[PDB]
Amino acid sequence: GTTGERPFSDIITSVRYWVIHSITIPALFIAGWLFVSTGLAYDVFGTPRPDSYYAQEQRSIPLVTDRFEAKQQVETFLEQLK
Amino acid sequence: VSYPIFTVRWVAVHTLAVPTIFFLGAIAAMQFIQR
Amino acid sequence: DQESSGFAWWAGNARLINLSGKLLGAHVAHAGLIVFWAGAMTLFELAHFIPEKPMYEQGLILIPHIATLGWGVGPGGEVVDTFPFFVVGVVHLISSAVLGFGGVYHAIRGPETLEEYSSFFGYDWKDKNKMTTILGFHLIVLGIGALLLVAKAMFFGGLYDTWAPGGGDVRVITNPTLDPRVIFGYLLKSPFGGEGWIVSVNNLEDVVGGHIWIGLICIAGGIWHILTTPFGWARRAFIWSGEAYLSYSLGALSMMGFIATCFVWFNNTVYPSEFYGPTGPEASQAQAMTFLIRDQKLGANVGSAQGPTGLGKYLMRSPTGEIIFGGETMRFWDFRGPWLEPLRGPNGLDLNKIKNDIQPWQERRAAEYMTHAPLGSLNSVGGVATEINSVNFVSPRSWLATSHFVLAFFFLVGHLWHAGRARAAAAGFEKGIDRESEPVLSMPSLD
Amino acid sequence: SANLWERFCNWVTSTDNRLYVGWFGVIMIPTLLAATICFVIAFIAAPPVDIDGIREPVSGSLLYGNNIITGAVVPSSNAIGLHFYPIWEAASLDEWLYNGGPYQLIIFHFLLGASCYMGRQWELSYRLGMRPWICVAYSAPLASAFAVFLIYPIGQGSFSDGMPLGISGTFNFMIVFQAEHNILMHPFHQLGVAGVFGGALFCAMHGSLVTSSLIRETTETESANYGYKFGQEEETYNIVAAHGYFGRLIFQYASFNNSRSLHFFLAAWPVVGVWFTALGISTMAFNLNGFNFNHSVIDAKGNVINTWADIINRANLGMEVMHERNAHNFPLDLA
Amino acid sequence: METITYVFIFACIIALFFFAIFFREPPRITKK
Amino acid sequence: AELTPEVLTVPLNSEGKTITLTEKQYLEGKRLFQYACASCHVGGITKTNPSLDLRTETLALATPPRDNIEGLVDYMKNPTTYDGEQEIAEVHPSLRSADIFPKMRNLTEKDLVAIAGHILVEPKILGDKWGGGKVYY
Amino acid sequence: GWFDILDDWLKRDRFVFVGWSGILLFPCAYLALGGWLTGTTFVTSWYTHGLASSYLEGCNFLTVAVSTPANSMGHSLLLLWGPEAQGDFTRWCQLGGLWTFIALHGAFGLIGFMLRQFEIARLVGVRPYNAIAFSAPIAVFVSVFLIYPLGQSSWFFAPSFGVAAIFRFLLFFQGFHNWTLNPFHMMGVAGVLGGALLCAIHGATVENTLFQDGEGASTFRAFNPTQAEETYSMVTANRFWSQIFGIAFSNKRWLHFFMLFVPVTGLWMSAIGVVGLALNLRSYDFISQEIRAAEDPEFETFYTKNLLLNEGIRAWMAPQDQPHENFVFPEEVLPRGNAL
Ligand code: CLA
Ligand code: CLA
Ligand code: CLA
Ligand code: CLA
Ligand code: CLA
Ligand code: CLA
Ligand SMILES: CC1=C(/C=C/C(C)=C/C=C/C(C)=C/C=C/C=C(C)/C=C/C=C(C)/C=C/C2=C(C)CCCC2(C)C)C(C)(C)CCC1
Ligand SMILES: CC1=C(\C=C/C(C)=C/C=C/C(C)=C/C=C/C=C(C)/C=C/C=C(C)/C=C/C2=C(C)CCCC2(C)C)C(C)(C)CCC1
Ligand SMILES: [Cl-]
Ligand SMILES: [Fe+2]
Repeated sequence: GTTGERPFSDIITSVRYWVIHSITIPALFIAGWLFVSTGLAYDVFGTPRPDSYYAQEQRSIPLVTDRFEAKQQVETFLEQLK
Repeated sequence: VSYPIFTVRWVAVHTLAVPTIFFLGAIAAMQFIQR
Repeated sequence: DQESSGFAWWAGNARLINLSGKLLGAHVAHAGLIVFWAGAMTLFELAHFIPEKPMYEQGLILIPHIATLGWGVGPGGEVVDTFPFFVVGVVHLISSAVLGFGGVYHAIRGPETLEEYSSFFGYDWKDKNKMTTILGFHLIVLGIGALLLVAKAMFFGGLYDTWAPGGGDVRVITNPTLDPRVIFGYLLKSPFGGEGWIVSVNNLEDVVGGHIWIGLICIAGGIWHILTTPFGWARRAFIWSGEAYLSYSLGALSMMGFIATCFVWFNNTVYPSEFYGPTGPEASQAQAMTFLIRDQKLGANVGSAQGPTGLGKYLMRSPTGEIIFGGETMRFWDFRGPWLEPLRGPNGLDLNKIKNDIQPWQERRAAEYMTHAPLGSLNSVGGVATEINSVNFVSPRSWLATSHFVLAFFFLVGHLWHAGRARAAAAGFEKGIDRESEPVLSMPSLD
Repeated sequence: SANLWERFCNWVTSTDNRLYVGWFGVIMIPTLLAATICFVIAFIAAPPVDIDGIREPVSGSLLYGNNIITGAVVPSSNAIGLHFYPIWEAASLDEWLYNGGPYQLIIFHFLLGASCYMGRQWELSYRLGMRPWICVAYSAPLASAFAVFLIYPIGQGSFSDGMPLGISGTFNFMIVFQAEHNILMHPFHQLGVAGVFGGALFCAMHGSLVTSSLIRETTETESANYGYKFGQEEETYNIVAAHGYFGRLIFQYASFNNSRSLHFFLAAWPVVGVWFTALGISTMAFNLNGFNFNHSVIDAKGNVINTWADIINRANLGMEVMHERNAHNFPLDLA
Repeated sequence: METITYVFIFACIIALFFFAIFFREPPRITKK
Repeated sequence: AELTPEVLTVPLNSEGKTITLTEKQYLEGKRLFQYACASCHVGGITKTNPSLDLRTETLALATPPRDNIEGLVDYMKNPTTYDGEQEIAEVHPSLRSADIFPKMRNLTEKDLVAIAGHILVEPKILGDKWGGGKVYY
Repeated sequence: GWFDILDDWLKRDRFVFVGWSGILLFPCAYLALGGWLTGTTFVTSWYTHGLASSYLEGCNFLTVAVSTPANSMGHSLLLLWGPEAQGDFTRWCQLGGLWTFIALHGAFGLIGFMLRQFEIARLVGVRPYNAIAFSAPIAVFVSVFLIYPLGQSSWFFAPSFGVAAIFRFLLFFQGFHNWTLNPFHMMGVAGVLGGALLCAIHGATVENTLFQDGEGASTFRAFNPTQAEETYSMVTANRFWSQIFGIAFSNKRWLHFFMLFVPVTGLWMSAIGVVGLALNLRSYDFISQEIRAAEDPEFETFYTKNLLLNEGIRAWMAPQDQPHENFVFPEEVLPRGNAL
């Protein structure tokens, strides 16, 4: 009924844990928040910002139409201020 | 007993715990984006 | 006092089956939550309520209940004074504290049992007399209540009658149908299409009238039980225990829950389309009305118009010969309503009235109700599942009807569950088959 | 004679009957025999039914050009709506078969009997000294038949809108439903498939775990099943070896060791899940449909940016726009 | 021809049903 | 890809003169359009008479012209048929009939201008979608 | 020897058993789950399906998804460092590289997991019927997320990882393959539906046929974790069903094997059906029906009705569901009933 690991119950209760995690947990949180709020995430994943789906006039979709020259084709889609 | 700290369980627990919160923080921020 | 050596934690409230005192705290604390809600919700509704806008378009379900009783409204369901709403809301909210007090008290301070701290209030589940008597008390309290309505309608103001001669308005009922042949007639009515049983009540006289009968009949039975004990069969038929009694009341609520679902969905009278939304059939009828009205203005002869199937674009016949609206709307030819009745003749929709007696207030009524059918999504997007976002709306009739079917259902399960346990509890095996004396093992093999 | 009726009641209730005809049985057995006999005759020889009340008969019987997969018993006419249509309400049988009379005779008798079947599933449990609640598990599949055969029609205003009695006829009920209610996007349905998927999953879970941890008592060339005798005292499998394996598959505390807690879960999961699915059809019977995220995410200018939710809407429109070809005369489908 | 085939199999399943319920192998206890 | 003031420039009157709405008026219009129109005019169509939509072109060939702020505003006060040879304020929401259509009571000249502006700006953004029905959803 | 020491360490009984299998399982399984959770919130499907598919864009738990790659990609494995993405990460994301990532990784993760079962079983010394059973879910994943699109034009027609993105996969199969009319799919449901019955029925049968081994009502505590007597009356259960249903078990060993068979056989059948749908070898129509429907305009079955529903699904969905085809269907060509 047991193995080496220190019974979670004890840890989730140890004042030491919280003294550690009261810092660690919110840290990660504020980090991820900034990841989004600084617009970094948008560039890490090429995800369009609310004003970057179409060009002002165009109403067509930037559909990638060929595998090998896709990356090149994608780059050109960003060109038309999309 | 004299339990250790850094264990395999610990590793596992964190591979899921750490990213999660990082995401929950990210998502929570998204709730304010607009147009 | 009570812990795991009673019942399991998740079955905690069953540890109170034999602690009259504390089991009273529960019921008094609980009854507070209901009053609390009713009150706190009314104020929430009013806080958002916009006078110059339909109630059904604001997610209200309590303010329209008050409106029906003739309070804060006038001609055509026009909201006059929002004070009665505020009052009913605050009053309840207060009484919730009073009850809540008693609840908390009886469950953590006062006697844990009653039998000794007063033999009048203390009780024994198997005490067929105490039971029939307490039941008798409540049968009276409910009976007075039924009359509390009859009073408001006949003396203190009236109720909202949508069928009002001059058009929907608060009217004082001073002629309750008391004729038993009529009153109890409803109970002998079919529950299918047309003859609709109880939900077919279509005028306040019967409503008020019927309530007079119930009020009396109820208190009558309230006294009878005070002054009696269950007979012979009554005893050799039922199971007498704390659970068994619960169960009986569970199936009872269940049944009333289903009846309520159909009332708010079908009934026009006690649930005014002016405060709630238009009924399901009423809206589909309204579409036929609207377009029969439109195209007729474009020069079309509604009477002889032939639709794709050769059935009658605008007007057709029901299975029994009556002239009704055409289209898929042929299924709702049992719909009756203030706005539509003046067009009906002795044979159903009259081609002459339809041809030149349609009034403007009806055209826009039909338009209104057509564009407010009880169709919507969970996230509150009015229309068909394929509609676009814009009109945030879901008919109160839809909310009520669904919520109450779920509740009604689970209660029927609750019934089964508590009834099945009571029968096993009584006879005594609700905890397992006796390893030693295993009943099945004493029965011949059918093989 | 100890008293005829006294005896009668002793026979009916007798637990020595091959099949326990109970008190509920006295209503069940006749109602179920009417339903089945009428069904079988209908499905084989019944003539075309004007389901949509628009004089456009749909033949769903074998002898009239159907096979098992397509054939069905067609719902009563829409002209009839929710009206009661017993044989004695028709000028003739010819009229009764044309307006889908058999359907009502079937659904009503079945639902009736299938309810008593539950009532019986209690009675015998009582007469045998075993705990009740088995019938409460059967309350879920029943509550569905009810939802699909009665609640939805009451709600929609006609029995012609109830699920047909046939394979393909059922697929029709689904495809159309989805179009008008977008059920896949409704919480109750999702919980339903969770219960059903889960059920099958757990059914496989238990099934395997147990059969795999059986105590050896059989030869190498002898059916491992024989290692069990009907009416055993001790268990036939090592529930401690079972838990030992499964506990290592995931992790100890995420594994059952209490057969009673295991079997409760085993029953609780599907029944609860199906209960919600039944409440889904019964709720969407009053037009409280699934989530409508059509044109939700829109860009900075106002353009509509589609999601998979929109692609679903197109598929739905196709069904909407094509179902019941000649039955609609007006813009909005409010029935 | 097809109708006959469908009804036959059906009639065969019902026949099975009967035999399965009323002509099973009696379920014997302990000494089996 | 944004709602530039270039897009919020819609014809004010019949004589070519234009007006430029602001992101505040637009949203406000859009909100008001939902409050008193969506009910029957969701997505530029007309549920209780599908033959007449809010397409700018449709409003252009109307009589009088209703394809400008001035036009639509007048309409919201005294509505007429497509040929204008008949007033329909009795079965259509309007200012001169707010007693009959309460939703129109609050509505002030400020509100009317926004709603009107919304009707002319939507097709500019959505295009074909605005006019057509389920076909374009 | 180091090997036996490497072994020793791995097969050590921890909280979360690692094992040899783990060297394959955990890396993949985590990457699969991770990639989804990543895409679900950050990556878009604009350049791939002209669709917003992540929280970052406004999608909710239902509308979010990791959409398939373009149809242009074909059956390309789409490696981060392959001819398409060219080592670039952002591009990879925009070309739906995360799909083949999740797919292929998760695929191996299911191999590892079954291996685990096999490995852990051996150690604990129990029979591997937990492994046999798990073959069913593999077959499904393999046939649907791999074999199927491998028969079509590209990965684009494989089910996209997401809630809503799966509902269209369902609707598609109806509209295009008339999948519900397929004998194998039916067997499929018969197994899952019938399997979810055995689950429920057996559970309830046990809880309500229990012996009394305690004095409490909550009979849960009353259980002997250390075998001995049967905790429920198998003899009573038999008689119960034998009188209410007419048929009843009477060999727990068989009753339990049956519970493995039913849902596992079901899923296997449903797989074969799809393996045929890959080549489009569907069970779309009944020829005898169509021929009579052609010559005779008054013949109507619930089958004919359905096919019309399919026609509508195909015509109204195809445009925005298959962008690479640049479909343009004039309003007048769009099939529609009356009024609607
Ligand atoms: C479910 C309702 C209910 C019931 C059945 C009881 C019952 C009981 N309470 Mg009690 N109680 C309740 C609600 C209830 N309480 C509430 C809501 C509160 C909070 C205010 C309290 C606060 C309370 C206290 C503080 C105490 C009790 C006590 C007691 C017990 C002694 C009886 C007594 O107090 O006589 C009181 C005398 C009466 C018979 C006169 C009551 C008449 C009132 C004024 C009129 C009520 C009007 C009514 C609402 C309308 C009905 C009329 C209609 C039929 C026409 C008794 C078991 C006492 C106890 O613990 O002793 C063991 C005690 O100390 N209760
Ligand atoms: C008249 C109403 C009523 C009453 C008075 C009781 C009373 C009782 N029931 Mg009960 N029951 C009812 C209706 C009622 N039931 C219904 C309708 C059902 C069908 C579902 C059941 C099903 C039921 C079962 C299955 C059992 C009882 C049991 C019991 C007894 C122990 C109570 C207990 O378990 O508390 C403990 C209460 C809980 C642990 C809380 C459950 C929480 C619910 C399920 C969630 C509700 C969802 C909620 C609305 C969402 C909120 C959102 C949330 C995030 C905040 C007690 C005598 C138990 C008993 O031992 O049998 C005699 C028992 O096993 N009941
Ligand atoms: C309808 C809601 C409800 C009610 C009224 C009760 C009532 C009661 N439960 Mg209970 N119970 C409920 C839901 C409810 N339960 C649910 C959902 C569960 C499952 C989680 C349980 C599980 C449960 C168990 C396991 C047990 C009880 C017990 C009891 C009884 C003793 C109370 C107690 O132990 O005090 C404990 C006192 C406290 C720790 C203080 C609690 C704070 C108070 C009560 C709330 C104050 C309300 C408000 C904030 C203040 C208003 C003041 C204002 C009026 C001035 C009591 C009659 C016990 C029993 O059997 O009786 C002996 C018991 O063992 N219940
Ligand atoms: C049951 C009666 C009932 C009914 C018919 C309504 C009806 C309504 N309420 Mg409401 N309400 C109720 C009870 C009820 N309420 C209660 C008890 C509360 C106190 C919490 C509230 C609090 C409340 C608020 C605060 C508001 C409303 C609003 C509204 C309106 C908008 C509806 C809405 O948007 O739903 C959307 C809600 C859902 C989609 C949630 C569904 C929840 C289901 C029941 C959960 C089922 C899960 C299940 C229990 C899990 C158990 C299984 C597990 C045990 C295994 C609507 C008229 C709103 C309004 O007035 O604005 C116009 C509003 O703001 N209500
Ligand atoms: C809701 C409150 C209530 C409750 C809980 C009870 C409870 C009880 N009453 Mg009762 N009673 C009440 C109100 C109430 N009464 C009222 C208001 C009156 C005045 C009319 C009476 C008059 C009364 C009398 C005269 C008697 C009782 C008796 C009894 C006891 C046995 C009843 C029984 O065996 O029924 C079971 C009844 C059956 C076996 C017949 C079933 C056939 C039903 C009625 C028809 C089918 C129901 C159907 C599903 C519903 C469809 C609606 C229908 C109209 C179409 C029982 C404790 C008896 C007793 O023991 O006296 C002390 C008794 O003689 N009561
Ligand atoms: C051990 C578990 C494991 C497994 C089985 C895989 C498997 C896979 N990963 Mg992977 N991955 C893992 C862990 C794992 N990963 C981890 C922990 C990470 C995080 C760092 C990643 C991160 C990752 C990314 C970022 C990507 C993959 C991808 C892939 C797939 C294609 C990669 C490939 O072509 O391999 C090639 C196979 C080998 C390199 C094995 C070689 C073994 C031989 C014996 C060594 C010989 C070396 C020698 C120099 C050769 C001499 C020959 C001479 C002629 C030159 C493949 C299914 C790609 C993919 O998903 O594309 C869709 C991809 O982009 N993985
Ligand atoms: C992609 C990729 C990768 C990976 C990464 C990773 C690995 C990640 C992870 C990630 C993760 C790992 C994430 C997670 C997340 C999570 C979340 C975000 C969650 C949330 C949750 C919630 C929200 C909950 C809810 C609930 C439920 C569900 C139940 C009921 C109750 C509650 C409400 C609580 C790499 C770099 C290798 C390479 C490239 C590719
Ligand atoms: C027993 C028990 C329990 C229960 C309890 C209960 C159920 C209670 C209740 C309670 C209650 C039932 C309470 C109440 C309260 C109330 C109050 C406290 C009131 C208040 C009021 C006021 C305050 C007024 C007024 C107003 C107005 C007029 C307007 C403005 C606003 C205001 C609001 C101010 C529990 C479960 C916990 C646990 C176990 C035990
Ligand atoms: Cl159809
Ligand atoms: Fe089992």
